[PDB]
Amino acid sequence: TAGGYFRQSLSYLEAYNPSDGTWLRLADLQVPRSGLAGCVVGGLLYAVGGRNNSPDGNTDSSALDCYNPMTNQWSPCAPMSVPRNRIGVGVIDGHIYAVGGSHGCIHHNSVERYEPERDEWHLVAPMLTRRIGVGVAVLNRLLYAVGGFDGTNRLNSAECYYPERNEWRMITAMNTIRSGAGVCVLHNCIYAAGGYDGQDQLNSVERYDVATATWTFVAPMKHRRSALGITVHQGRIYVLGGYDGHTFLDSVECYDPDTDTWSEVTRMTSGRSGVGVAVT
Amino acid sequence: LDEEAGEFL
Repeated sequence: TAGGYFRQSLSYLEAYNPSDGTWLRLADLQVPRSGLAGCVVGGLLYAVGGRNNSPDGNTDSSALDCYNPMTNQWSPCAPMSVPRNRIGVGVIDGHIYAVGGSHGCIHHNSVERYEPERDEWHLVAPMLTRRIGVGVAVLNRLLYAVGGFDGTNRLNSAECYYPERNEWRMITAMNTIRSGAGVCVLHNCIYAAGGYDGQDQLNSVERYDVATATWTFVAPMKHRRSALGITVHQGRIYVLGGYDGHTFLDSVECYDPDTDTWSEVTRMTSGRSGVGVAVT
Repeated sequence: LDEEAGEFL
């Protein structure tokens, strides 16, 4: 996990071993950030977008930094065209897609594209919908933008991107309005975990099936959470960070796809929300 | 503070 928020934006980069279970620090981020997204390309970990909500500022971030697990260094790469708080990111073929996010009162529909070989950014076609807190998942090398917030309404809609024609296509909407949900692909297709629908945080978790173009519910977690991190590696996806409306939650819940149960596995030293998570 | 992520105004 990289970044996060508790009283202020955080520089924490700090891992967890579900095999061991203990918590230990690594190099801090260069600039504290929350509302960012994390992803891997070629083993390296890249923290993307966000903002630094601090006692002396609230600066939306257009930067992104690459970290290497071989040498514990964060190295700045080229920044985007605009800052993106509450961004969503998707990895196809080890390439970086930056989706939506906000800059001040502007809620982006713009999307950008980054190549770790070359280190650049270029604009692609805008989304149908402006989306901050948008969940982004990649499936069969298609880029999906799920839920979010357009500045007035929170969204249950989702849309798909085609890397060959620069066109966005609305698909079937989720059963639940979700902003700040945890969105990832597990096994077959797209999972949508938790989020905020404008009145409550969500523990219900939805799942999309592309062949049937159908969203179907799965067992809900024990504790609600929005602005959570999400990552896949060994199946059995965990949820880390978030917020339920009063306390910056301190639960790591684990959903098993076979028996479809949730149970709290562990906890890091402090509550936290708005993280960018990926695993190498 | 803010309902979705808990960050301050």
